Amino acid sequence: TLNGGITDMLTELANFEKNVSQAIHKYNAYRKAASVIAKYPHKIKSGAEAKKLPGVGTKIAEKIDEFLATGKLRKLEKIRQDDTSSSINFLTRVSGIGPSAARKFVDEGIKTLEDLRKNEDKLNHHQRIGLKYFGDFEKRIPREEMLQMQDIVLNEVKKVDSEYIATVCGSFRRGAESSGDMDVLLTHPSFTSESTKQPKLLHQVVEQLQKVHFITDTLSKGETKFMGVCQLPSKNDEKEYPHRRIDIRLIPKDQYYCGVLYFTGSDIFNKNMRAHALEKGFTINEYTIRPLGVTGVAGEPLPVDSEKDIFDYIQWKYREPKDRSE
DNA sequence: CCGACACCGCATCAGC
DNA sequence: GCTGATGCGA
DNA sequence: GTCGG
Ligand SMILES: O=c1ccn([C@H]2C[C@H](O)[C@@H](COP(=O)(O)NP(=O)(O)OP(=O)(O)O)O2)c(=O)[nH]1
Ligand SMILES: [Cl-]
Ligand SMILES: [Cl-]
Ligand SMILES: [Cl-]
Ligand SMILES: [Cl-]
Ligand SMILES: [Mg+2]
Ligand SMILES: [Mg+2]
Ligand code: NA
Ligand code: NA
Repeated sequence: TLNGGITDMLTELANFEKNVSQAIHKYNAYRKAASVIAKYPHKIKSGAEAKKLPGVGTKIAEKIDEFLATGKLRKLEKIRQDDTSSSINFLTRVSGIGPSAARKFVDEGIKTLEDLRKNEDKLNHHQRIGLKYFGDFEKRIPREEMLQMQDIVLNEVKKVDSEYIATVCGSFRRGAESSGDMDVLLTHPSFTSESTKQPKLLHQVVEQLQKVHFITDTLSKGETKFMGVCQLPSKNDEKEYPHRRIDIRLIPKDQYYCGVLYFTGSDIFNKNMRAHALEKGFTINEYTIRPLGVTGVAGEPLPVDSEKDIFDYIQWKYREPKDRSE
């Protein structure tokens, strides 16, 4: 973090545009800049120097000069002191409360953790659980704990059906020393792009994980995506571990590589790679990579037998997971 | 200039 | 009930 | 907010 000060500033700006301005493109613009700057191997000495990087334009360049000179940004100095913006940014930290619900609550006089707690009847299910674990979800997960969680999930999944294959993706697969949550990609031979010869595939696993008291709550649950909460079991007299967010995605067995590519991320890396694909005339999603006919319509799925294959199509040299943390 | 900006699952809603 | 639009995941 | 054509 040679340019931590600058990347943080950009991220704060990004969050403001997203949560308060509800301006998604400005949000992604700031995030892109923060990203490219974060991997820049030098201690930025000026905005001009930064403007050389792709994604950093005139505005961010001037902002970087202000920052380098004063150590702060007036624009943010202001935003920080605006109560409505401050309340809004805060409420969006609760899982399930977005920019819209956040602004709505602020309109109704609900702007503090305290307020949220005394108005649970005004929250939907997800938001209710997000509030419950507000503190816990703010904590990072040491890789060591991810390893223990991985063991349980794979072993429990195995027990349900030896034919299940559970892979931990997200930041964990990228080699991070800490993770915001645990993301699990799941496959089973009975569920392919061709057919679903067995129902309740995801349910059965969620079921088992709940039985062994690993999954404590559910934020949302469908046929192929589970979003919930889990906790590692603690020892006698040992204090309890924090509750953790867990995402489970059931993907067609024959679309594993596109699935693992997607779920490994990062989200910004996928955004960059998917944009490059488009420039190259392809479209990539968690299921497949399809060509783009002049008419704009996507074509039939191209054959894929490795993450690398996807990279080859868009003429990108393969990049290891550990190098996709953009 | 100015249009494009990655992609999609599940919860919840309004209109029918 | 359905379907389409929106919010949120993120 | 930034970019390519
Ligand atoms: O906007 C998104 C969000 C997620 N994803 C993919 C990539 C990401 O790495 C993966 C898992 O989502 P998380 O939100 O769990 N992020 P990640 O695991 O990378 O980091 P963290 O440690 O915060 O969980 O899903 C996208 O493609 N787009
Ligand atoms: Cl925008
Ligand atoms: Cl600042
Ligand atoms: Cl695939
Ligand atoms: Cl597809
Ligand atoms: Mg994650
Ligand atoms: Mg996740
Ligand atoms: Na630039
Ligand atoms: Na939130």
